[PDB]
Amino acid sequence: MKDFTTYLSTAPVIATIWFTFTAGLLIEINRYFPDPLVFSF
Amino acid sequence: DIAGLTPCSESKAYAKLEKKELKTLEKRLKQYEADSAPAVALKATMERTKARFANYAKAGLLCGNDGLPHLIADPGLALKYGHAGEVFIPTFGFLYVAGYIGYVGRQYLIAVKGEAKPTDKEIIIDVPLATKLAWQGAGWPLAAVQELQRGTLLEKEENITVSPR
Amino acid sequence: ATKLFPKFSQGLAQDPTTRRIWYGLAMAHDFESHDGMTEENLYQKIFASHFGQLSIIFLWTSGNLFHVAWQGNFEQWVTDPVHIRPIAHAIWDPHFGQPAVEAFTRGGASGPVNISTSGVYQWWYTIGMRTNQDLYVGSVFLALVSAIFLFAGWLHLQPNFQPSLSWFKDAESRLNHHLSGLFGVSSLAWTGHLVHVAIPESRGQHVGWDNFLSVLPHPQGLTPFFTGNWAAYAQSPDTASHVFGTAQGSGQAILTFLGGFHPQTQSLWLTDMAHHHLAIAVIFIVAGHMYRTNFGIGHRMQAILEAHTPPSGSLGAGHKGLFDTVNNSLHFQLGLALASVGTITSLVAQHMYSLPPYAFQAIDFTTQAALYTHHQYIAGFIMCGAFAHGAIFFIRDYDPEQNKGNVLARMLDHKEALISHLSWVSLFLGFHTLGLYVHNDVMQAFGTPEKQILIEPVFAQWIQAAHGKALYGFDFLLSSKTSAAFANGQSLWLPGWLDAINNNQNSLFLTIGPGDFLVHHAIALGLHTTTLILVKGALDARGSKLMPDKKDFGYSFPCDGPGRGGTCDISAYDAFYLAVFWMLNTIGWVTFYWHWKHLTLWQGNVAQFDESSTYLMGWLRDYLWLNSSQLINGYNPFGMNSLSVWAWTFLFGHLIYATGFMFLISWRGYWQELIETLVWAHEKTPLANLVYWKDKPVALSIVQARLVGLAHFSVGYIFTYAAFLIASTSGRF
Amino acid sequence: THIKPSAQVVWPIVGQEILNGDVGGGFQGIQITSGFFQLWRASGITSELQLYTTAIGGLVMAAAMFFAGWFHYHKAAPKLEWFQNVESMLNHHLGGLLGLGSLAWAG
Amino acid sequence: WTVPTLNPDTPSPIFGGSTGGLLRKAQTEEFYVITWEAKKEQIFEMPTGGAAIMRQGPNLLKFGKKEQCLALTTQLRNKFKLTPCFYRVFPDGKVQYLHPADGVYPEKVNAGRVGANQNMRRIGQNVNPIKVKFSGRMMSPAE
Amino acid sequence: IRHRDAIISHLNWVCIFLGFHSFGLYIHNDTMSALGRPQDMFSDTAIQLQPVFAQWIQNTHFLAPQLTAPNALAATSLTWGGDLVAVGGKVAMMPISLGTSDFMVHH
Amino acid sequence: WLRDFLWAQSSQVIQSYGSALSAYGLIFLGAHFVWAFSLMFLFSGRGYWQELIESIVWAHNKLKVAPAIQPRALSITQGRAVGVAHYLLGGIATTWSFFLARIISVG
Ligand code: CLA
Ligand code: CLA
Ligand code: CLA
Ligand code: CLA
Ligand code: CLA
Ligand code: CLA
Ligand SMILES: CC1=C(/C=C/C(C)=C/C=C/C(C)=C/C=C/C=C(C)/C=C/C=C(C)/C=C/C2=C(C)CCCC2(C)C)C(C)(C)CCC1
Ligand SMILES: CC1=C(/C=C/C(C)=C/C=C/C(C)=C/C=C/C=C(C)/C=C/C=C(C)/C=C/C2=C(C)CCCC2(C)C)C(C)(C)CCC1
Ligand SMILES: CC1=C(C/C=C(\C)CCC[C@H](C)CCC[C@H](C)CCCC(C)C)C(=O)c2ccccc2C1=O
Repeated sequence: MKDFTTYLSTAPVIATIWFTFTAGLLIEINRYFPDPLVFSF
Repeated sequence: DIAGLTPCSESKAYAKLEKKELKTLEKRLKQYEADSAPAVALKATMERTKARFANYAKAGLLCGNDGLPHLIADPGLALKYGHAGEVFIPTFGFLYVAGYIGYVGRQYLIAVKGEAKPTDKEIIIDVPLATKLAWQGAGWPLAAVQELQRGTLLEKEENITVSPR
Repeated sequence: ATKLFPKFSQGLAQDPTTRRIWYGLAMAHDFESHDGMTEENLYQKIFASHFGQLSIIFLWTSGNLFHVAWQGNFEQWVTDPVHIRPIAHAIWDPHFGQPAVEAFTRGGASGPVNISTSGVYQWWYTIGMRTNQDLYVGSVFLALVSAIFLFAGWLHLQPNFQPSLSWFKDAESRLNHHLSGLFGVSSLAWTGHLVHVAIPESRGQHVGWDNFLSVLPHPQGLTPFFTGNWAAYAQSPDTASHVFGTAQGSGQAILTFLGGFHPQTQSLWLTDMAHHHLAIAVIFIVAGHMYRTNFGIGHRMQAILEAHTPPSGSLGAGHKGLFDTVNNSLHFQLGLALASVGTITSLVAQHMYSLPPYAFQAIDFTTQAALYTHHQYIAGFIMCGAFAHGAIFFIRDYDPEQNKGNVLARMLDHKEALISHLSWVSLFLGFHTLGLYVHNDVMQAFGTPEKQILIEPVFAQWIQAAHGKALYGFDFLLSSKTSAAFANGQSLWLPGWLDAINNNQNSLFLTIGPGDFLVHHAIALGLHTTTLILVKGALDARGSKLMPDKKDFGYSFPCDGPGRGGTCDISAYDAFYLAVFWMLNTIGWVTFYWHWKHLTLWQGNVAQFDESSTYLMGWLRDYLWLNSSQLINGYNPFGMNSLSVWAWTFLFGHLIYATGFMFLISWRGYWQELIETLVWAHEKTPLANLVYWKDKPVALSIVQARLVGLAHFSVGYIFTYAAFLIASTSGRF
Repeated sequence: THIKPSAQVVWPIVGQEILNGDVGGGFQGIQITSGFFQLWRASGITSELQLYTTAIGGLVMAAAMFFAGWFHYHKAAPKLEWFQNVESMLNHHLGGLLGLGSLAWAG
Repeated sequence: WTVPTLNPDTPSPIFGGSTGGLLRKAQTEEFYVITWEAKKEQIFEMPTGGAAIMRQGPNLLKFGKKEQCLALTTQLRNKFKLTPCFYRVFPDGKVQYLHPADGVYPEKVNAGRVGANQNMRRIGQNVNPIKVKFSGRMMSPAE
Repeated sequence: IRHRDAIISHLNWVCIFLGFHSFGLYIHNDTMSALGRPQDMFSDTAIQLQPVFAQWIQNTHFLAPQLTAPNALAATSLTWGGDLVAVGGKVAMMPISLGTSDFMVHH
Repeated sequence: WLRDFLWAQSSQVIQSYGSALSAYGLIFLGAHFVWAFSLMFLFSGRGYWQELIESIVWAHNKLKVAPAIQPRALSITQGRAVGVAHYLLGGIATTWSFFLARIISVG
């Protein structure tokens, strides 16, 4: 499955995975630390 | 007392806005039974609202006549009156991450410039190389300063230019 | 075959199509592209065209005066200016129905009239005009002046009065005379008018040509002037109880530095403006004695320019060879002039609303709005033209050999840096302004407005507090009652200035907040992107990587074909055409901001702007939608009112705008084939092939398409916003 | 006649649980405009279990369609003369796709 | 090789007529005639829109534009490998041989055509427009 | 393809004619209403452009169960005419009346 | 049409902030934005954007971040396609939000 993992390394798939990751990280940060208007913690 | 802005802990419009939002939420809550799924949701929303207001008033935020928190962008006013976490601290917090992204992408470009087909290493990402550089880009400010002082961050006049220079 | 109309072009006269007519209409004043054009004949035709422009300007002013005198209510408006509306001119439209004859009967008129949003009533009342005969005589005089300038334009085209090429290239003498006489002595004469006519007429005393040699402007006539006792001209100023146009609380002074506003008119003091123009006259008269003329003294601009070469070679050759470049290029001069004129037009707009110079201005809200929007759109167009002609200079007039290493060549040398940094500023400002506005919109949508990004504009607020606004508590320079800047002005303008700037019912340094922050950064994005487009069209004008020989193709040209990836909108003219959209959007943001801030100020509801300008649904809901109600109800199935014309003009501008979309999106090649089909149809239609065209029908050229689409776009933009502005301000006030 | 059809619930993450509106039926969600409730009532559904099993059948049929694409390209792909049987294609798409389909729905 | 005179007794392809043919321009200023010899009766596309049958032997065709004639020329040369030549005809009756002006097609050389509009400099060696300013007519530095 | 010029010329002409006699009617009415002349508009009161063909078709389909579809108990739609169907106090469907505005917008 | 339809019936989509219909106001504004953004691609041409892109590529070459896949402006055809796609999306989504926010409230 060298070719399949080459496909997963393509720009659109890697972009989808990375932005799902970034968006999920931000979403979980905003779930556990809701409404962060200022850096106070 | 920076620009006629009162603290949100002392402003009455801020408390008015809090009770207004809570009144909206409880007027929605009156329609459902004691512990419904909507009732649970609205009680959680009310708790989040009260917590948000308490946490903004606790953070020393300044409020206007509308009772809304106003941020202080100026360093010197933010650092004199304890408003550095509004715009000043998150400024460097952002710049760290943005230089992180830029430095990592730069290092990836420079690393794949050496290959025979550098273009196919840009539509098909070298994921191990990219992850190595993403991990070691945490020290991007120091590495960028040291690459700036060697004269190797910039290219010389090998960049291309139009005929009238 | 060969036609006659484009006399200035044999290539257009030989063009058998309709393109000949259009291009002869649009190449008429590009004198340099005329067939058989000499530089001297060029300058002479320019001189004559300038005389013609002056004649047209003075005729237009004469017509304004004449119609205000004949069909206006100026003699009644001077009686009750706060309550009476100014008439612009009468309406004679046979298409009017009786309801419209009734609805446009305003201002105490006898029939249908137009209400003046021009401000000329306040202006002429401030400068001493009180009767309709004054305006009549002024109109006659300005028509005579127009005829005189027309005759001068004819005369200086005659053989023994055609000036030489060097006479136009005499910069030192022109500058001396235009600073000393045109700027300075003109301001001295205006001071004379204010001292002799306007100020006495504001004190109730009639001074006219019949008696102005028999009345003294000051009880101590010219003794304080020739003795140096100049403060005697400021002894008894007008009181705070003074009612304009009367002797009650008159005052005897003619040159003051009171500062601030006349309390009854909420306008500048006439004695302050007299002293202003006197000081400015002296300064300009001594400035116009700087450059060298036939009398052996003074400067040569070439020496000044060639001497200003920094050591360290930081500017290279500096300004060496720049006198020749500026003096030999009319497009360089024109770009400098348009830049300065547009900047000072924006200055006029920004200062006439904050420091209203005219009596009972700032209470005529429609007039204020119209004047600001007018002068700001004029300034935006002029400032786009500045860079347009800078690009035309770089293409037509710039010699890279005669500008070897000077600042001007040093510009083109690092033009990519300039353009990329303007790109960065535009990109940053757009990203972050739009992001904060969208964040605040989403927060107001989710019912949580306390989560908005409301950045307090503490820098502009600090500036305001430095001018004496005590609302913020900075206590820095003039808000600090212990500073030397504050102490040294107390015998001077500062009492009035600080009573005027701390009054939150005028527009002198309005209170600002986060909405002002966001919209000022939108304004900055607009300025930076407009000048990005314009600078990039001016610096890539002589060539690029895509088209390195672009200078050989001229300023305007359609394209370079679909090769090399595609070269649509490649020329500098296309960069100007793209920058006019962004300019219109910039000035639209500016005037939206102005009009909403002032509509909430005039309604006593500044909280509306302060609470709704942080997100764009507040702009759409509380400014565009809320103020459109009276406008769009100008005519309805239940009748019409005087806002009917503005409703019609609203829809008119929308239509023109959308029609421009036709020329901007749809391009030539669809229309040429359509026109070929129509040609076939006409040639094959019986009873109609008897009639045939003399110019072959063709679709509009690509450049002409862009011009016509941009013209429809801008005209619709302008008419739509003028209709909306007048109807939303005149509907309430 | 009183309950607003809603078939999309929003997660309470960034304050967007305000979109979960009071549509009725002791429910909070997005009032849909698709007409699926009326279509399901016309089909005689009257239960969420039937909708769930229709969803499972739809996923099975989607797997079938993707398998059929893979099969008719990679394993047994029709020749050109098979596609050019427009007479038989029309006969089957009128009688079978639309005729038998309308007959089955009538049933 | 010498200039061939247009034989007007040449037949025309079988065409049922169109609306893309000649207009008043042919009657007023000029139109164009293209001739070719076909080996067999073949259906070709008209540049005016439509399908015509070129006759076995010589074929004459009228057009109101030179681009139409050269489009048909390239079609006949690339899809049929024929050798057409076209003329410019005026309502006066004057015929001007146009396309293989030398007899050979211009993509090949014939050793005897003189070069025109050949600047012997590089395209980046043109002077600035400030040097050709006030040349009478409005001009490009390429002249 | 051989008479495309005629096709497109007549289509262009009908497009221009329709644009005029459709949108210029709206412009005429806007101008008249702004001028204070509602009696000069193309309205159902002043200058009626009644869609009589569509009105006739409406009346014909409404009266179909009486003459031309006697085994149908009612018309296909209530938009042809008749009484309204009210469900939950709200109108499900009711006769749609065509007038001058409908003429103008259909054109 | 401007007053009694567009301006009047917009009172439900612009006043939807703080409601379950606030997403419709948000998409109203965003569709307006996308529509106007289409006009950068429709009113403009490739030759300006290639020169701007090369002046930006200068800044990327200066800092050694010039990509190997050379940045080009969108083709003329692609510029037009992007423009019309954003135009259709913005206009249709604007009408979508307006319609739904209006008719969920009033109906
Ligand atoms: C550019 C304009 C702009 C700006 C400045 C902001 C700023 C903000 N928005 Mg707004 N927003 C914008 C545009 C913008 N937004 C737009 C366009 C939209 C519409 C799509 C929204 C919609 C929106 C909503 C709906 C909400 C916000 C919220 C917020 C806040 C986010 C706080 C947060 O997530 O803490 C995150 C805190 C961090 C510290 C994260 C930093 C990132 C990383 C984790 C730091 C690195 C740590 C470490 C080194 C990592 C190690 C490696 C790792 C892999 C382990 C903040 C005030 C939220 C809020 O509460 O506002 C008050 C919120 O609910 N925004
Ligand atoms: C004292 C001598 C004198 C005077 C009065 C003038 C005056 C003039 N010259 Mg001449 N000129 C002179 C000497 C002089 N020149 C000499 C010696 C030379 C040869 C060396 C020339 C060569 C020359 C050329 C070649 C041309 C002129 C032109 C002009 C005109 C400029 C356009 C104009 O009217 O705008 C004047 C505008 C202003 C004074 C306003 C600007 C000032 C302020 C800052 C604006 C903002 C405040 C504003 C005034 C407030 C208004 C409020 C309210 C009234 C609306 C002007 C009539 C041009 C022209 O039009 O030809 C007819 C032209 O092409 N001149
Ligand atoms: C002092 C001011 C000034 C002067 C002297 C000039 C002079 C010149 N300009 Mg510059 N220009 C100016 C201001 C000025 N311009 C400004 C303010 C702009 C920005 C808007 C420009 C933008 C500009 C460009 C982009 C170009 C020029 C060009 C030219 C040259 C010829 C223009 C021509 O043929 O006119 C013919 C002009 C027209 C036929 C007018 C077109 C119609 C306009 C859009 C107005 C239409 C109004 C409409 C009727 C209103 C209807 C309303 C109604 C329905 C109610 C000439 C040297 C051209 C040049 O030099 O080419 C190399 C050129 O390409 N100028
Ligand atoms: C609303 C309409 C609109 C918008 C948004 C823009 C936006 C822009 N124009 Mg302008 N332009 C417009 C209309 C518009 N234009 C029109 C009508 C014309 C006439 C043809 C022009 C002509 C023009 C020229 C000639 C130039 C620009 C430039 C720019 C850029 C300026 C930098 C900036 O603000 O960056 C901020 C960016 C934005 C505001 C747009 C991006 C929006 C968000 C932030 C991005 C992400 C959204 C989202 C996540 C995407 C999801 C995608 C997918 C998942 C569905 C920017 C892309 C300049 C340029 O490109 O140089 C820098 C330039 O030189 N424009
Ligand atoms: C794992 C199973 C599998 C494998 C290994 C292959 C392998 C191959 N197929 Mg086959 N194929 C399969 C399943 C498979 N196929 C199925 C299930 C179908 C039916 C649809 C087809 C139909 C098919 C056709 C018709 C063709 C191929 C072709 C190919 C070749 C290259 C295809 C390519 O570049 O893929 C990479 C492509 C993709 C990953 C795109 C997948 C797109 C999916 C189907 C739709 C997803 C849409 C998505 C929901 C939209 C979201 C929008 C977003 C904004 C949210 C290769 C031999 C092509 C060829 O030339 O073969 C020689 C060819 O013409 N295949
Ligand atoms: C409001 C904007 C607007 C307007 C008015 C038009 C108008 C027109 N378009 Mg254009 N178009 C536009 C936007 C617009 N378009 C846009 C944005 C696009 C997308 C790129 C197009 C794309 C496009 C294409 C692709 C085509 C058209 C076509 C047409 C024509 C069809 C209608 C017609 O002739 O009826 C008559 C004219 C009108 C309805 C226009 C309004 C005129 C009213 C009645 C007022 C009459 C004034 C009266 C004579 C008084 C004169 C005053 C005097 C002082 C001069 C017409 C010229 C088609 C065409 O030309 O073929 C027929 C065509 O093929 N357009
Ligand atoms: C392209 C080109 C051109 C054009 C250009 C342009 C158009 C430009 C513009 C420009 C501009 C438009 C500019 C502006 C500027 C501004 C400024 C520079 C300002 C300054 C200011 C200051 C300095 C201030 C000071 C002060 C203050 C701050 C306040 C108070 C008072 C005082 C004084 C203290 C030309 C022709 C040249 C040629 C070349 C090319
Ligand atoms: C909704 C849906 C679904 C489901 C569906 C279904 C369930 C369907 C069914 C269907 C069916 C269930 C069908 C059936 C059919 C049947 C038929 C079509 C029959 C026919 C018959 C006939 C035609 C007959 C004939 C005859 C007669 C009459 C008598 C005797 C003789 C003969 C036989 C000839 C799913 C899950 C997919 C998902 C998606 C959606
Ligand atoms: C704006 C514009 C451009 C410039 C638009 C650019 C070239 C396209 C930008 C698309 C995206 C932003 C680039 C994609 C880069 C990566 C794929 C994104 C991955 C990383 C992101 C997180 C940044 C044209 O090229 C053009 C051409 C012809 C007519 C009109 C126009 C036109 O209006």
